[PDB]
Amino acid sequence: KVFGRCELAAAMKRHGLDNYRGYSLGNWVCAAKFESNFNTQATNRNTDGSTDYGILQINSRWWCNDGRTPGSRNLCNIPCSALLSSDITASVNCAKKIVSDGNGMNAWVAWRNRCKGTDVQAWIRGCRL
Repeated sequence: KVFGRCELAAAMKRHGLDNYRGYSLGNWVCAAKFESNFNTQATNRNTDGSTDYGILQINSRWWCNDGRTPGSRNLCNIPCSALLSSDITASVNCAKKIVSDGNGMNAWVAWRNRCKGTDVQAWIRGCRL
């Protein structure tokens, strides 16, 4: 599924991401825009044997199990295929876990490169929440 901006914002709000560990909702929407273009099915297959999965491009070395990645930790305790669902809950639950496991949003390169220091409130402006 390819989400709309405001639709994704509302779904993320319902799942408790606004102000999760001090990150406002617009940060999360921005991260999804630049990681995946809002596409729940996005994959990126890396040359190191890992793959980034879903709307938040969560990587298979530390976070989910795809069976094919060396050094797998599976810290979200999920198959990576769960991150490719139209429902965002598994991605949100794992994203929370990433921050809880002592990462900031710096875990997402696209956030650090394309959202950090920008007006992220723009990404929820005009939306019904």
